Amino acid sequence: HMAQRAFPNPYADYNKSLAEGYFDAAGRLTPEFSQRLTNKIRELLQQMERGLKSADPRDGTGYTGWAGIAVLYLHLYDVFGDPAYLQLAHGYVKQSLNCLTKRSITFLCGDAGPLAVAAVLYHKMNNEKQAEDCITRLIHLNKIDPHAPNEMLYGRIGYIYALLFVNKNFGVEKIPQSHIQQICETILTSGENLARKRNFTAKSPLMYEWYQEYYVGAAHGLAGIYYYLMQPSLQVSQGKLHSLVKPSVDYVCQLKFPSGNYPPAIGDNRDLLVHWCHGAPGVIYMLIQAYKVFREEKYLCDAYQCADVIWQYGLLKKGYGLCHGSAGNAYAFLTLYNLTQDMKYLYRACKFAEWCLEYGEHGCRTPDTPFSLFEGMAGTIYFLADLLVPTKARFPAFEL
Ligand SMILES: N[C@@H](CCC(=O)N[C@@H](CS)C(=O)NCC(=O)O)C(=O)O
Ligand SMILES: [Zn+2]
Repeated sequence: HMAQRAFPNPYADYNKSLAEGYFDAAGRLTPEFSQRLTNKIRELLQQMERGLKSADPRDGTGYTGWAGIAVLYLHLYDVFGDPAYLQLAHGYVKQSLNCLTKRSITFLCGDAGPLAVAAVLYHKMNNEKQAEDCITRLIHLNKIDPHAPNEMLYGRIGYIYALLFVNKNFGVEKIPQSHIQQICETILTSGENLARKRNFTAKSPLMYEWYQEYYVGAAHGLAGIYYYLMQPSLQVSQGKLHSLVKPSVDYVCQLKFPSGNYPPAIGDNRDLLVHWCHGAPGVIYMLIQAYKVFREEKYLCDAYQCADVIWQYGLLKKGYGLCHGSAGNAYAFLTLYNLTQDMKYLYRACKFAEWCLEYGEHGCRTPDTPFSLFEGMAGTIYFLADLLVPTKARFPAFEL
């Protein structure tokens, strides 16, 4: 059924000859391909700026609204060094700070996005007072939603991402580790409790749920949570890593379909969705991180299988976005490239970029938010710009 959701891939797979046009022997993009990426970025940015004039004033979130556009412009500033991008970022940050709703704690869908992005932007503009005020508010945000879920879009790991984002960008421990530690402890406790309650324990020591489904994928599910729990940033003990997280990861691995794709939720039998939010393009992060941490070959094997699924079925009729689109899917190739140093995967990313370079010419669905970071054009632009330096590329608002 995956075939129904994707365009046939029109490209030849890797060989040293097809690859030479895109990058050299060191994996460094050619000047010509770099420029073509840059040219498309500039073109799409014009369309994005115009389109955003019609966007909902009230949505300031990273996922669909203003803070997400600021994330893009902070990135473009880092890639290109044009001060105009920093200025654009400031405008979008100010809009997002007028949109706080106090309903959610995450970087992508709650108030943490505006606050964490503003903290970093203010820091980059040497505005210490504003930066520090945003950090205070970000720290205090914890208190507004105890009993949050554990997942990326609405739950604890989405809040953690915001804290990590500030610390990374300041290059200093602005948010105390003990703040991250207490959240991590709540996540682990919650997972053990639910596994115990439902008698998953023997097969999976941890279990999580969102809107009464055992979601599997990165956005709302297990793969997202375990990817986080395996991160050195969260400082989970070796003890818990081996006794709790590893067997829970293995349980997810065993959910794999014959195709190499993953179900959206435990017991959901449809092999249909090839997205970051649901399926192989989001589960691959858990696999790659599992490999880095546990060094078991099976995780790498599964990751290769993900990449092949995505190579076959990853050019989505849904469009070019990050959450569920070709650009988000392309990031799966980059993560596997960055693990293995296998240029085959850099090549596949470049071909997905080629597809995005024909933006709007395939008859794709128009997204609900056509210009946003996660559904729309801002995210496609983000990917194109990130590809410029492949070894530093990271899926935004998610990958560490
Ligand atoms: N609002 C989305 C459309 C909805 C969508 O694609 N939702 C994702 C989850 S974030 C999904 O996997 N939907 C289920 C499906 O495609 O069958 C957009 O305009 O891009
Ligand atoms: Zn999605």
